[PDB]
Amino acid sequence: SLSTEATAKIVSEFGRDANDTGSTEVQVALLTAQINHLQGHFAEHKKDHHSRRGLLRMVSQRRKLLDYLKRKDVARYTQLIERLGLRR
Amino acid sequence: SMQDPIADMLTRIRNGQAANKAAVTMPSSKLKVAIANVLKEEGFIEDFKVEGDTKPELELTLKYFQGKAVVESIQRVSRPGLRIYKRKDELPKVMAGLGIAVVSTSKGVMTDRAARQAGLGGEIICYVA
Amino acid sequence: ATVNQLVRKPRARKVAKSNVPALEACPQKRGVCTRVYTTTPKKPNSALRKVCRVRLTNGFEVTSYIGGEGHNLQEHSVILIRGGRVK
RNA sequence: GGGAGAAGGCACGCUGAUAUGUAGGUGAGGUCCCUCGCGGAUGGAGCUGAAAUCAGUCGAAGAUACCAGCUGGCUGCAACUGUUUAUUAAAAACACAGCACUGUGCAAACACGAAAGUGGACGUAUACGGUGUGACGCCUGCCCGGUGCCGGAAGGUUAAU
RNA sequence: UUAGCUAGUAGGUGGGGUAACGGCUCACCUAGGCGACGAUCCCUAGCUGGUCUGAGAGGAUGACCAGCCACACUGGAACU
RNA sequence: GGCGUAAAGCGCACGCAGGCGGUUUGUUAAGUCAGAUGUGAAAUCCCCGGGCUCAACCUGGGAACUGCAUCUGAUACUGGCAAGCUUGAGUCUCGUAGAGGGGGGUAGAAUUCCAGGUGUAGCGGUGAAAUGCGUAGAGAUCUGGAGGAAUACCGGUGGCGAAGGCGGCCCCCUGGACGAAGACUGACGCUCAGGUGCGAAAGCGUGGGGAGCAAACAGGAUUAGAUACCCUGGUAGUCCACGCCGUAAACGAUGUCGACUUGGAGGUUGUGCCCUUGAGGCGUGGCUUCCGGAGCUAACGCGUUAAGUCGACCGCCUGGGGA
RNA sequence: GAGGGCGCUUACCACUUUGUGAUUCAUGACUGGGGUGAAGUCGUAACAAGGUAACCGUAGGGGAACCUGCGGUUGGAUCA
RNA sequence: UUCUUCUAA
Repeated sequence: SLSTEATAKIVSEFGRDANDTGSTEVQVALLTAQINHLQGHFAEHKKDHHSRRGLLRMVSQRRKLLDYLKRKDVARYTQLIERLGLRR
Repeated sequence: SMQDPIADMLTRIRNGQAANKAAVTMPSSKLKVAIANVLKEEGFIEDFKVEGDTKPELELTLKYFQGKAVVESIQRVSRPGLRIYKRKDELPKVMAGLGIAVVSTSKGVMTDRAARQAGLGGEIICYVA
Repeated sequence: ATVNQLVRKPRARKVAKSNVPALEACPQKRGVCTRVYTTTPKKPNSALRKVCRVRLTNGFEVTSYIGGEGHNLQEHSVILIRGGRVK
C-alpha cells in the first residue's frame, strides 16, 4: 500500500497549506499512486474471488473520487489532469 | 439521505405527540421558524425556542390538552417529489375549516383563511389538524 | 406506484373482450342449420339438451341452444340467434 | 469466414465541348545553396496521358469481330485441397487433419539383415511403432458366455532330464 | 416480440419557379438531418364543439347540429 | 391500491442518462401567485326569465366555456446566478479485530494402495441375508513406502465479506470496517432505466490429477411388482489450470439511503473515567441475538436492525389453469 | 418581320411488366403438448415422521407418477 | 425388515 512518507510528499506536492489534506487534487493523486502501486498486483492477480472487494472497490473508489474533481473547477481541472496525465 | 427538513420536522412533531414528550428539538431553518411562528399563533404548540449560533436549533413545546394531545393530525401536501401550487380559490378547508392548512405565498407564510382574506394563492405546505 | 414510474409508464387499464364474438357487436345474426342433435350436459345436471350446429352469415360454425320444449327444426334451415351462454 | 459473379438490372460507339490535353505522370532551361556533385532546393518549357460530364451524331444492333460463367429449387453420399485401377471404372474407393486403443525406458519397441550391421534417431514417452475411426456438432447403451489378450501361481496335467 | 432512419436527404451559394416565403425547382458546395421526450415501421382512424356515464376525477364516444378536412366509377393529368 | 407468507422487491454490487436535493446572503423572477387585456364561434349544459292550455319543445338574459396569448405586479418557496458556512459527504494521524482476498509453502491424523513380518479361518455386510472377499494365508496385527483429498479439538443463537460465501500453520502481495483525539475539504449527496462486474451447486470446453466418495451402471436382496428405498461394487463427477454457462427456497420468501419513536436481557468489538483497592464500578462507541411496550398487522407477527412514524428514488404485482 | 398553327423530338408521368424479397391470412399428410371427463387400466408420489421428511436448482436414469447424485432452503417430526 | 387400494347423489 501507499506508505506514509509517500502520502506526505503528495500532500506536500499540491499543498495549498502544507497541512490542507482536503485537497481532492492530493486525494486523486493518492489513489492514483496507490493503485499504480496496485497495478503490479492486479496485472499479476486476475479474477481472485473478491477481486472487486479489494480490486474493483478501488476501480470505482478511485473512479468516483475523481468524479467531483471531474465537476470541480475549469481553471484547475484543466491544470490538474494535465499534470496528472489523466486521459480524460 | 436528507431530502427534506420540513418533512423531518412534521414527523418529529408527529412522533413526539404519541411519545408524550414536552420538548421536540431539531436544527432550525429560516423556513422552519416561519412555520413554527404560525402554529404558536394558531394555537397548536405552546413555545418554540430558536437557539444556536454555529447552527441554529429549534426547540418546541408540545401543546397537550386534557392529558391527551392537541395535534390530532399533521401531514405534508407539497412533498419534495411532487410540489403543490394552488390558487386562492382552490385553498382547502382542513376538517371543514376547523383545522388549518399552511400555505406559503409571496406574502410570506400564513394560513389559508388569512390567504383567502389576502386574496392570493400559492404553495400549500402541509395540513395541520 | 411512484409518480416517476407513473410518468414513464401510464396505468394500463385492462382490455376486456366479448364472450359472444360471432355476432360481432350485433343484436341478432342470421344463421343456417348444419346439424341438429342433443348433448348431455356436465356433472350436476343430467338431460338431453336439444341444440343445433349453425353456419352463420359470416361463415362461422357455432353451436346454439334450442330453448323451450319441442321444436320443428331441420337442417338447412334459417334461424336467428340472440346470445347467452348455457352454463 | 461465407453462401455470392447469388439471383436481377443499368451504362458502353463516334464527334465536339468542358480542357483546341483535363486529372495525372514526367520534366528541362532558368534561379539560389553547395562540403560544388554520378549535388540540393526552386523552377516549370516540353513530352506523355486517364477518367468523367455535357452536347451532337450513325446503324436493326457500339462488352458489335475474336475472346469470354446457363442459372434456380430439393435430396443421397463423402466434410474439404488431394490420391487411383498407365491401356474399357475417378468414385461413395484411398489418403487426410482429428479421435481412440495398444506397444515401447534407448543398445527402445520394430524392420531389413544366417551374421556383422543399418534404419528407428544423431530422436528419448508433448517421443516413436501398430491398429481402428475419419473434420465439425451432438453423442457413443448393454453382454467377458464364447474367441483372443492381460494378470495370478495354489493344485491337476507334463518335455528333454 | 417496430431501433435505427435519411442523399434533395440536411444546410449553404447561385439560377429558376409561384400571388406569396421557402430543395418550391435546379446547379454547385457542405455532410449534414433525424431518433430512446419513440425516429422508423406496422395496425386502426376524418378532427373538434360536443355527446354518454361518473359525486367528482375520469372513462368511453363523434348518428343527428355546428366548425374544419377529405372524396366524387377507378387511376391520372392539366385546362379555364 | 399493494409487494414477510394471500399475485408481487431484480441474486447482489457498481454506475451514466435520469429524477432528487443541507445550510446561509444577495441577485434573478423562470416556475409559482395576483391583477389587467385579447381570445376561448354559435349551439349545447347550468342559472334566471318568457312563449306555446302544460310538458316535451322553442326562446330572452346571465353565468360558464375549467384554457391560451399578452401586459403589469408580487417575492415566501422551487429553480437561475453568484458568494459563504459545516452538521451531510470526503481526506489526513494513531491504532483495533477478523474463516476478507490472491500467491507460495508446510504440517498431523485418517483413508486407500504397495511391500514385508506375525499368524489362521473366516471376513464383510443386513432386520435377516446374500452378492463379495478369504487357505493362492484374507481379516487382524506390526513395519516400511506411495498417493490424493480434507484441514479433529479450538468453535461459539462466533468472525469477515454487498451477497454468492470464507475454516490447520507459516510467508509474500492485497482489501474492507471500526474507534480515538485532532487537522482539513466545502454540499463534494441520494437513488439509478439502459449498461457493467460479481455471482452456490450441478453442467460445458480443453488440458491435468484422481485417495475417499459417488449419478449412471452392475450384482445381491426386497416385494405382488421394485427401472426404488438396503447391501456389495463402480464411471463420469468431486480436485487443479484456463475459459463458457449465469441459474438456486441465490430466503430475513422483507430493494436501497435518510430522520423520529417505550424497554429488558445478552454476544462480540472498541474507547474514557474511577484507586484495577481481584476477575470492579461509572461511562462512551461499532456490530449482533433473544424477549417485548406503544404502534401496526387479515391474523400470524413485527416491534429503534420496524412488518411503527415519515422522507427520496428504483424494481414489481392485477382470478386460477393454460404458462 | 416576329408570332401562331401543325408535326417533330425532349422532360416528367399514369397504365402496365419483370425479377427478387418481406409481411399477413387461409390451408396442410402428419406430429407436439394443453385443458376437460358422474364408469376404465396400471401403480400410490404428495398431505401425519404419508409410512425413504418435504422442496428448490442442476444432472442422469426410468411405462407412469417418479427415482437418484450435488448444493441450498424449512415453508419438517423426534430428544434420562 | 415388509406392507396397497375404497367408483359414482
